[PDB]
Amino acid sequence: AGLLDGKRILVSGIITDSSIAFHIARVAQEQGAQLVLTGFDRLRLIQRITDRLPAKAPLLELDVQNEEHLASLAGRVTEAIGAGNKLDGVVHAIGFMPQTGMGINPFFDAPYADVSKGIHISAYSYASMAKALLPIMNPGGSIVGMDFDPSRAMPAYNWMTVAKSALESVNRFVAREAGKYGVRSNLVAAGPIRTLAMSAIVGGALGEEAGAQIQLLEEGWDQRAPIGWNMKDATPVAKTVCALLSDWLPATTGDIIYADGGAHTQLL
Amino acid sequence: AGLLDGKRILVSGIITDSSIAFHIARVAQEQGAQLVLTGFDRLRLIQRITDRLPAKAPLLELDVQNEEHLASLAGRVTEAIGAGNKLDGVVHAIGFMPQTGMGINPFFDAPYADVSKGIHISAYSYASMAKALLPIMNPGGSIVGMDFDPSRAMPAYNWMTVAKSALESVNRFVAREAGKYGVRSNLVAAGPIRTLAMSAIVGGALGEEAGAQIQLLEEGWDQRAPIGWNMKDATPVAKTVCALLSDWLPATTGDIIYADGGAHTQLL
Amino acid sequence: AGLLDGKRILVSGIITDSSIAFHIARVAQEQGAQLVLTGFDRLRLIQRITDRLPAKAPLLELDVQNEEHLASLAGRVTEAIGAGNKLDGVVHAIGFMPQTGMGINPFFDAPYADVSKGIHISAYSYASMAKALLPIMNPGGSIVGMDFDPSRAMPAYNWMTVAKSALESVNRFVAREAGKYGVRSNLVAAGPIRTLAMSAIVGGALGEEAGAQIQLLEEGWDQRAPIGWNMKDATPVAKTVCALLSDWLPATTGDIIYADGGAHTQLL
Amino acid sequence: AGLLDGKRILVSGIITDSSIAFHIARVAQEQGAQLVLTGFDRLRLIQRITDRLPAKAPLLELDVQNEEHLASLAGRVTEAIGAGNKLDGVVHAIGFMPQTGMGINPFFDAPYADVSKGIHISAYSYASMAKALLPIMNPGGSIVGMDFDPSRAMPAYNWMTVAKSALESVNRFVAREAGKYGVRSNLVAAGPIRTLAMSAIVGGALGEEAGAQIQLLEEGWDQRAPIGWNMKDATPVAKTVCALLSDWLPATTGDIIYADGGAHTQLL
Ligand SMILES: NC(=O)c1c[n+]([C@@H]2O[C@H](COP(=O)([O-])OP(=O)(O)OC[C@H]3O[C@@H](n4cnc5c(N)ncnc54)[C@H](O)[C@@H]3O)[C@@H](O)[C@H]2O)ccc1C(=O)c1ccncc1
Ligand SMILES: NC(=O)c1c[n+]([C@@H]2O[C@H](COP(=O)([O-])OP(=O)(O)OC[C@H]3O[C@@H](n4cnc5c(N)ncnc54)[C@H](O)[C@@H]3O)[C@@H](O)[C@H]2O)ccc1C(=O)c1ccncc1
Ligand SMILES: NC(=O)c1c[n+]([C@@H]2O[C@H](COP(=O)([O-])OP(=O)(O)OC[C@H]3O[C@@H](n4cnc5c(N)ncnc54)[C@H](O)[C@@H]3O)[C@@H](O)[C@H]2O)ccc1C(=O)c1ccncc1
Ligand SMILES: NC(=O)c1c[n+]([C@@H]2O[C@H](COP(=O)([O-])OP(=O)(O)OC[C@H]3O[C@@H](n4cnc5c(N)ncnc54)[C@H](O)[C@@H]3O)[C@@H](O)[C@H]2O)ccc1C(=O)c1ccncc1
Repeated sequence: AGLLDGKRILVSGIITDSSIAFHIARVAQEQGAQLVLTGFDRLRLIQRITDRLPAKAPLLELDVQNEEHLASLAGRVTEAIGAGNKLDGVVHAIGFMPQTGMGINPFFDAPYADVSKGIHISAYSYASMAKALLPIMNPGGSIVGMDFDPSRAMPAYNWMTVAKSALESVNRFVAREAGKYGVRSNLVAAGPIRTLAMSAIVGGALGEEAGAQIQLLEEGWDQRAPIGWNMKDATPVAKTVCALLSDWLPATTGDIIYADGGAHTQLL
Repeated sequence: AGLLDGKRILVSGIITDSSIAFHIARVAQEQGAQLVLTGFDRLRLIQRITDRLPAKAPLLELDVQNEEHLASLAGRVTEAIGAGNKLDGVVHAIGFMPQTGMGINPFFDAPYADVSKGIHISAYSYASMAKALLPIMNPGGSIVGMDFDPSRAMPAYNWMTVAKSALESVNRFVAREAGKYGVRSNLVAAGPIRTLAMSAIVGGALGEEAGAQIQLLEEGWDQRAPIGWNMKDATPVAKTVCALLSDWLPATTGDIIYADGGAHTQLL
Repeated sequence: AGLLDGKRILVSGIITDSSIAFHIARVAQEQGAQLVLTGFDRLRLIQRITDRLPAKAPLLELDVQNEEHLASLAGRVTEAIGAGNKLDGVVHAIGFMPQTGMGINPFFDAPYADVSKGIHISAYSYASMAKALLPIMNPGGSIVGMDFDPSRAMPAYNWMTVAKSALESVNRFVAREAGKYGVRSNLVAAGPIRTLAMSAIVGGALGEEAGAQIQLLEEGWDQRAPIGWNMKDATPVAKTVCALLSDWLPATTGDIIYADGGAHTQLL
Repeated sequence: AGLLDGKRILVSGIITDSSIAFHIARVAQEQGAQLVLTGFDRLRLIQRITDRLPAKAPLLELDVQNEEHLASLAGRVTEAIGAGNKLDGVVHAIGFMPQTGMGINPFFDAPYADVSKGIHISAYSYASMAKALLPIMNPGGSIVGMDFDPSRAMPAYNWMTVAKSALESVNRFVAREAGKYGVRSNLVAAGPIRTLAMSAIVGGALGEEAGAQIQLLEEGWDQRAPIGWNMKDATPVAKTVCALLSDWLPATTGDIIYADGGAHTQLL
């Protein structure tokens, strides 16, 4: 086969071996992609984690709140992949919201400065990364960001859901710019995945009530999904991101693909 | 009749006699409401404008980015309406986005600090105001915010559309808190209205292309609306906000009512 | 007050004193409307039930599957309200699906003839009634149909949910025709209401599983609704239909207003 | 590569060499799929057309309005693919609406019998085919139907848009049944494609106004699509259907993938 054979793809967002971006990177290399990775603050830890990927991949530092990192990103990537080559895919899998904007801290008590940091990292940065990278992307390219369905409110996720609503809207504008380069921009809305942090939260890290509510949310997800949902398995989400990075959804942009077991299409 | 007879309603957002909140205030007083107004920076100008309203209404200063204004808002309103009385309605009609986030300035060139100010004023503040005012609202009360449909991208509005997407998501969370007080929270998504600023923009204030595009957007709106759309008339939008402030939509919250001529329900 | 003062409104759909149309008629007369009622097969029973309405209202027979009834409807209504007068409002509150299309009978086992009857009565008829009545409606008029949110599948409702999906689509086309008359067309999506039939179904009339599932659906509705949901009280739904029949939502058509406690805006 | 290597896929809907199902079949064979085709009435013509496909494929007759064809379909397919083998994919690409339900014939003038035939063929049949075929489908299988976005009304398509709204709702119920077999069910919402019939319609076959409106609809589609839209090329739509038939979107069901150039995500 080789779904992504020959494609050069930048993958951001790996922080632990349970990160959804770690599985996206693994599956993309299994599929023939040549990768460049970006990591945020603990580069030594990230390098050690990505050593377990099937193939080597250069790791570049990128703090999306750092204008300088962003301004120099395209030059560093070109250096990593070689003059004359461009990227075919970009994976944005970054997100963050201060504790005051999630959990049991009341929705009305999150200070704007925390919300703003969260929106900067989780939403604005999708536009930041596309701005930095489209100049070095090939026609037929694909930009994919990680989302979760924020069309209805829900317990605990609070401001992070607002940040996803902003992100879905940013994606539709990025598609307009990306289109001028022959590039698609889309998001994958995933079901809940037991990442290290999510496990910490279910385990009570942000208050017992938030944990109980997240837990309830996960069970209802598998019940509602007509094909079921396994929160411990990120592979189905990684495969979907690879589908969008491939040439097999060439007429979809500014769009959202739901890799959630079909749960969002069922009331109960 | 007297649709809002006896209700005490706070109305924010009046800046000129063409402000949508000026018409909402006028219609609400025609309907029997007793109002309290809040204004942002030019209080002398706002007082002079609101002198033309059918009845008197106390004017309080409120800069939604000022924590102190917000912290003292409930006490000032109680003083204006009298100890022992509470509000039955709150109208949020505030919005703003720096020029870099709208117009012909490229979407990718808006700095985050500008976007963040815009989201603070246009979205977060809906939660700020509800936080400040629910403690002084009566069961059966109603909070209404001004929106425009951001479900699809569009030219020129750029980051302001992202700010509406965030606002619609904030509204669904505010409904959850407001519900504990027996209060509803909803938004009215209006068609384009020729406010002073919008007229300035169509006239070229943010670049000729942005103006031409806004103009095209307005014409297509009236064509698509099965009952037509008159951008020079804010009355149909004011009436809709009054419908939500009344007791005649008592089972709708966390929701959006479209006062746009039905344009959003038609492709062409 | 008098929300509907002086308006002539046709109300279809009354079959028992627990029919949602019975409450819509009662509230509309409390609000000053002069009504004309249509009933389907048991006119003697319907007359006896509507005798309890606050005011008298002529009852006309109308089987929406009868072309002749439809062809003569406008003439009979004009006779009931008097030559030279026209209707200002029309309420469609009719729906039906054979048992094979609902309940525990498997979704795949409903024969098309049953589904087709159900869609004829529940969806096509909204266009049939508008076709018959727009010629005798005044500018500023309003047509309202009863809906329930079919955007996601759910247990038990099966083909009736498909019929609501068709109805919402018919409504957007009827708005286009109604607009030529200066008339609005909208639907009210209600939460579950304990009508006689729904009570029969919860009580097991279409299989124990369907009943258990409907029951579960109702409880979750009140839990999800930020202001709660009372399935035994149709008044909040009647008031919402009256809001659309009034002149207070004059810029909304081809649209759906949710009178469901805000449940559809919350995941959990 | 071989995206569909080894999969057995039934493809319905081929009537001319410009049929979207002809391209779906061609691309699926280019990708390694072994096909079985079904055709509706002119089997001699269909056989002659499919002779041009890259590989041979048995052709079975199937009139979805024929209960007998449906009742015997699974047995005929098993015979064509051999005892002990099951299908991995099913493509529903059938649709039809009598002329009275489309075109310049007024929306209110389509008789229910025509609408009902149209809904039978275009919507109910998606459930009919899944009912017939799930018993002979393998876990991990995929059912895909052709759709066009009916969320807003539009000129000319009239009742066919209502039939798509019904179909999208049927798909969400079929996903629930298909899930019990480990099978996904999804639709691809395509942009306008110049099929023989659509070309006939643009050319005036259903009235000059319908043609002018369809033409306007197509131009606006390419303008709105951030990556553009080529109505003469069905390949991008075929590739998307193959993506859903593959194992690369394994967590999506009861869903709709838009292969429309991203046009539905942009207002203008
Ligand atoms: N359950 C989940 O884990 C989940 C996660 N996502 C998204 O998937 C993406 C990856 O998250 P994950 O793998 O769960 O968590 P993660 O902690 O493994 O990694 C994401 C990255 O955030 C990156 N980071 C933070 N700040 C920066 C910065 N300033 N610059 C660069 N990088 C930064 C960080 O270093 C980390 O690598 C995010 O966009 C998530 O929101 C989408 C859907 C679901 C989800 O949250 C959900 C919620 C409610 N309903 C359904 C689904
Ligand atoms: N066309 C329009 O004018 C329009 C306006 N709205 C909303 O209606 C509301 C009122 O806007 P308007 O009447 O047009 O304009 P406006 O300039 O009259 O007034 C709004 C208020 O913003 C207030 N302001 C700014 N900063 C602050 C602050 N820090 N604290 C307190 N107040 C502040 C300001 O003083 C002013 O009174 C806003 O939420 C708008 O976004 C909603 C829909 C439409 C619209 O923009 C649109 C766009 C695209 N498609 C369809 C419709
Ligand atoms: N729970 C409910 O009772 C409910 C009802 N509605 C709609 O409200 C309307 C009235 O229904 P109801 O009051 O519950 O029941 P009903 O039995 O009182 O009356 C409706 C009418 O159907 C009329 N009828 C049947 N055939 C014909 C015909 N051929 N010609 C003329 N009239 C005919 C019949 O005579 C009866 O008067 C229908 O469109 C319903 O579908 C909308 C929402 C909810 C709902 O079903 C729901 C389901 C799932 N989630 C949320 C909400
Ligand atoms: N533009 C298009 O051609 C288009 C087509 N589709 C769908 O694609 C599918 C294939 O249509 P096509 O390839 O355009 O046309 P087609 O005429 O090539 O073929 C479809 C099949 O209908 C089959 N047929 C009719 N009755 C029966 C029956 N009783 N039993 C079995 N088969 C039957 C017929 O024999 C034919 O093979 C249908 O579901 C379409 O509605 C989806 C989207 C677009 C579209 O219509 C559109 C409209 C508005 N905005 C955007 C897109």
